[PDB]
Amino acid sequence: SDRSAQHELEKDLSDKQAALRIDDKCQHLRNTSEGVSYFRGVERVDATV
Amino acid sequence: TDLPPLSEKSKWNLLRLSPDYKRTYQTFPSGKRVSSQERQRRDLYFEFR
Amino acid sequence: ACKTNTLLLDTKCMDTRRKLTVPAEKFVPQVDTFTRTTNR
Amino acid sequence: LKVAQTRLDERTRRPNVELCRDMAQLRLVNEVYEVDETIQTLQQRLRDS
Amino acid sequence: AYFQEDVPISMEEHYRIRHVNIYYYLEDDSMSVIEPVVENSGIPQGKLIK
Amino acid sequence: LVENAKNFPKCVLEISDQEVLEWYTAKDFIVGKPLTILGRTFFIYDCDP
Amino acid sequence: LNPSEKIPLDPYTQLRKEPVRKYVTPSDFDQLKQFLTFDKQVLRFYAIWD
Amino acid sequence: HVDLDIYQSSYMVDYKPFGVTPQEQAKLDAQLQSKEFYQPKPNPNPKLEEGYPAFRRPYMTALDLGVPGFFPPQERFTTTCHYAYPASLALYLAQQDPYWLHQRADFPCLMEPERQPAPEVGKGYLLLPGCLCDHHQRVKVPILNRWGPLMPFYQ
Amino acid sequence: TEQIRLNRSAKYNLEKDLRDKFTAITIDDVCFSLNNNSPNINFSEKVVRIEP
Repeated sequence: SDRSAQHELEKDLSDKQAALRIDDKCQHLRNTSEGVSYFRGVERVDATV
Repeated sequence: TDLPPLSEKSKWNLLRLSPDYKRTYQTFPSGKRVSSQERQRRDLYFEFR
Repeated sequence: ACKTNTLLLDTKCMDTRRKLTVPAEKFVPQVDTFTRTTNR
Repeated sequence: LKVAQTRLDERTRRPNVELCRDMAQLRLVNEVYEVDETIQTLQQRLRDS
Repeated sequence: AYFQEDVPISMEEHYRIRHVNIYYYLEDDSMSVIEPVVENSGIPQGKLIK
Repeated sequence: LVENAKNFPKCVLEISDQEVLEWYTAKDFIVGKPLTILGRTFFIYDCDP
Repeated sequence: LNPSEKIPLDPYTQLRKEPVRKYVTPSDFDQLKQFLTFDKQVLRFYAIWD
Repeated sequence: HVDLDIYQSSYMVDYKPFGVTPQEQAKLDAQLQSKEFYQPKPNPNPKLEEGYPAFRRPYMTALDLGVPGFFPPQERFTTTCHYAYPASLALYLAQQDPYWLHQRADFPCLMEPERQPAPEVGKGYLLLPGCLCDHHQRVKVPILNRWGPLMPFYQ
Repeated sequence: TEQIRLNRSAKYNLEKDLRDKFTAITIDDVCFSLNNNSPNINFSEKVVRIEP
C-alpha cells in the first residue's frame, strides 16, 4: 500500500516539474526573444482538462 | 511576370489531358449502371476497351 | 494592513508549534531518507 | 501580437492534470483579441488619412 | 528561375516558358546558367552561359 | 426529368431512364406532410409499426 | 529571404503529355442484390385525398 | 443409456414453426440509404461534354497549371463602432471572464454581479463612477465595495 | 542597407548561441533534479567511440 501511495506522489511530482519548467519559460519570454513567431489559431484552440 | 491567359482550346485540352481526370462505367443520368447489352448495342452508349 | 495582521499572527502560531519536537519532549528515532526503497 | 501567440502555444503543452484553464490563460486570450482590435483601428485611421 | 520567350511563326503558341537553373560559385564569385533537358522540346538545351 | 425533355417526343417514345432525372422515393413518403402524385395531394395519415 | 512563389508550367509540354488510359469501377448495389436482400419488404402508408 | 430423438416423427422434423453476416448487414444497409436518400447536386465545374464556350468562367494563366483537380480553387464588440464612456471592450468582457458584471440598461452605470454575497437577502449592485442622472431616478439600491462588517477596525 | 545586413548577421549568431544555452540549462536542470528514489533511474550503457 505504501508503494502505491509513493507511486502516485512520484507521478504528481514529475508532472509538476514539467509544468513549472514550461511556465517559467513562458514568464521570462520577452518582446524580441529568440524563437517568437505567429501561431494563429491558439486563441481559439481550447483542450483543457 | 506578365503571362497571357490560356484559350478555351488549351483549357479543354488540359482538362482532358490532366493526370487526375478519370472516367467511370458510363452511368445513366439518373445514376444507374448501364447494362452491358445496352453498351454492346452501338448506339447512344459505346464500348470502352 | 489587515491582511498583514493575520500573517504575522499565523507565523507566531506556526513558530510556537515548535515547542513540540524538542529533542527531550519527543524521541524521534533515526530515519533512512537516503535509500533505494525495495518495495519497488 | 507575436509574443502573446507564442505564450499561448507554449502553455498548450502542459501535461494532463496540469492542462488547466487558468486566469492567465483567459487573460492571454483576451490580450490577443485586444491586439487585433487595436490593429484594425490603426488601419482604419490610415485609410481615413 | 524561368524566362519567357516570344515565339513567332508557330501553329499553336505565342510564348514559351523555359526552365533553367542558376548556380553561384562562392569560391571566386562566379555564376553559371544551365537548362535541364526537357523530353520532346525542339530547343537545343544544355548550358546556356558558361 | 432531364431539362432536355423539351425535344423528347412524348407522342412516340415512352419515358425512360435516359430521360428521367429523379425517381419517386421513400425520402418523399414521410409521415405528416403531403405529397402530390398525378395532381393528387395525398396527405399521409399515418403508417405501420 | 523573400517569400517563395510557384513556377509556371509550360503549356506546350502540358499539351504534349499523354493521357490517363485507365477507368474507375462502379458500385455493386445491382437489382440482383436489391432483390435478393429486400424481398418481401414493403412499406404501407395510410393517406387521404381531399 | 437410451436416446430421445427417437420419439420424433418425420412430420415435425420436416414441418416446424417459422422462427449473410452482421457486417454484411451493416455494410449493405448503408448502401441502401446511399441510394434511397441520395440526392444529386449541380457539381459546379465545366466538364468535357458541354464544350468550349463553357470553358470561360474560371480565369487561369500558365501559372495555375499543375494543381490537382485542375481548376482554380474556389472562394463580438468591435472598436470601429462608436462607443460612449460606459461602453468599451472591457465592458464587453466584463461578464464572460472571471468577473461577472452585467449592465442594467435603464441605469447604464449600475452593473449587477452574478456572484452575490447573499442571494437569500435582496440583491446588490456595483456603481460605475462618473456617469449622469436625469429626473432624479429615485431608486435606493445596494452598492457594495467589499463584504464584511459595517464598521471595520482596519479602515 | 549594408549596415543592416551586418546587424542581421550578428543577431543570427546571437540567437543560435541562445538556443544552445537554453538547451544546456534544461539538461542541467533535469540532471540536478535526479535523486536515488526516482523513476527512470537506470544503469549505464556500454559503447566506446573516441569522438572529439
